[PDB]
Amino acid sequence: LTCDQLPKAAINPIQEFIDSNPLEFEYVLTETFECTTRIYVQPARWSTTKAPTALDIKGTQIMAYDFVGGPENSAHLNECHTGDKQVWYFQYTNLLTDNGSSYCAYRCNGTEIIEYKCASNNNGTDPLQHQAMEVAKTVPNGDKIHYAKSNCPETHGCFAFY
Amino acid sequence: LTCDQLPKAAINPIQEFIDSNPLEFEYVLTETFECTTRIYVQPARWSTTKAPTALDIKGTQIMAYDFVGGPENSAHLNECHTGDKQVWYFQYTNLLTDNGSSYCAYRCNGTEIIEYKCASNNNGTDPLQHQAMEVAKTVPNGDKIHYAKSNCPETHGCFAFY
Ligand SMILES: *[C@@H]1O[C@H](CO[C@@H]2O[C@@H](C)[C@@H](O)[C@@H](O)[C@@H]2O)[C@@H](O)[C@H](O)[C@H]1NC(C)=O
Ligand SMILES: *[C@@H]1O[C@H](CO[C@@H]2O[C@@H](C)[C@@H](O)[C@@H](O)[C@@H]2O)[C@@H](O)[C@H](O)[C@H]1NC(C)=O
Ligand SMILES: *[C@@H]1O[C@H](CO)[C@@H](O)[C@H](O)[C@H]1NC(C)=O
Ligand SMILES: *[C@@H]1O[C@H](CO)[C@@H](O)[C@H](O)[C@H]1NC(C)=O
Ligand SMILES: [C-]#N
Ligand SMILES: [C-]#N
Repeated sequence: LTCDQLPKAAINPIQEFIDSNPLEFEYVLTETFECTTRIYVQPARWSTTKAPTALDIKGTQIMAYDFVGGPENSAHLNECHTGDKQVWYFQYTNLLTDNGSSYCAYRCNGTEIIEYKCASNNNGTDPLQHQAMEVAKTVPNGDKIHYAKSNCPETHGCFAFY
Repeated sequence: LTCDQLPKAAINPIQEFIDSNPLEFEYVLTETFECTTRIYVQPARWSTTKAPTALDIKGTQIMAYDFVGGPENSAHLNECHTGDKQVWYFQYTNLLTDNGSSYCAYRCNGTEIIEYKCASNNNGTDPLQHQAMEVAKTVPNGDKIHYAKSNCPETHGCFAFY
């Protein structure tokens, strides 16, 4: 299995992601998205793209990406502080169930997987998430994939922020 | 007029704030909330307070506050990185109109105003907002109140983030 042969699942309507807020990452590839919370935001009333935005929040640091749909269930991200573009797909989504929401998304460079984001609001308890992670580990560079929450700072009275 | 005599308006249901996302600050007191975007978030499925959260985002920095209602239309904030508490009120809200949403909120220390946050998603065009700002300037230390967007960094293809 190479990264380009991973499933490219249908991307749910943006409101379903917004209604899943807040999410935490369960499995990631680089260290970047360890101990990170994800927030989806509707487009600004003044946005001329009318692209919604994904926010990745790690303590007091944040990265934001406006994004639009592309071909074959792709998401095309624009990192808001640099203008750099990324192309993302979903392995699966399972949003707004009785046990909350989960998904796994990935970014490829050809046959190699370069980033991986398994997110949930149910502490990783959707069987689909462990299962999708075991599959993504099998593609080239998927050996980097690991648990995102082994060493997170202690809270000071909030739950998705620190 | 002293800060303690400012109106303490009724706080809209949290979903109305969430449906106003994203907001930008129009007038502020300290420099802290210049060029800042505000995002409201529903409580985490795993939160035991079930407090929603306000996020203030200024470039790649973020401060988060879980908050609950208190007496007399107060909001009681818990800053998520420190645990420090703040008590906030609203001068007015005017959310989810045909011209979008606005509000002005403030924090007092007795008769003195110590922070001020006028927010909107309509570029400050609600007549109530200019009007409320002119009133808050009249309370002690309200002379610090100023336009929040005179010198913000340039965008890189997003609209509420930079
Ligand atoms: C959340 O889950 C933690 C342990 O469950 C882990 O599940 C997978 C993802 C592995 O990374 C492995 O570490 C564990 O089997 C708990 O330690 C933690 O207390 C749980 N939190 C709540 C709120 O239940
Ligand atoms: C947004 O508004 C800007 C100027 O309007 C300002 O209104 C008050 C709040 C004062 O601070 C004063 O600077 C101005 O009267 C415009 O420069 C800007 O282009 C406007 N943006 C859009 C998208 O219309
Ligand atoms: C895939 O490989 C690396 C990723 O940084 C780079 O050399 C190359 O530009 C990428 N491919 C394309 C078509 O951009
Ligand atoms: C109001 O004034 C300052 C704010 O930092 C401080 O000395 C004092 O603790 C504040 N009042 C109360 C009751 O905390
Ligand atoms: C991108 N979801
Ligand atoms: C606090 N709104």
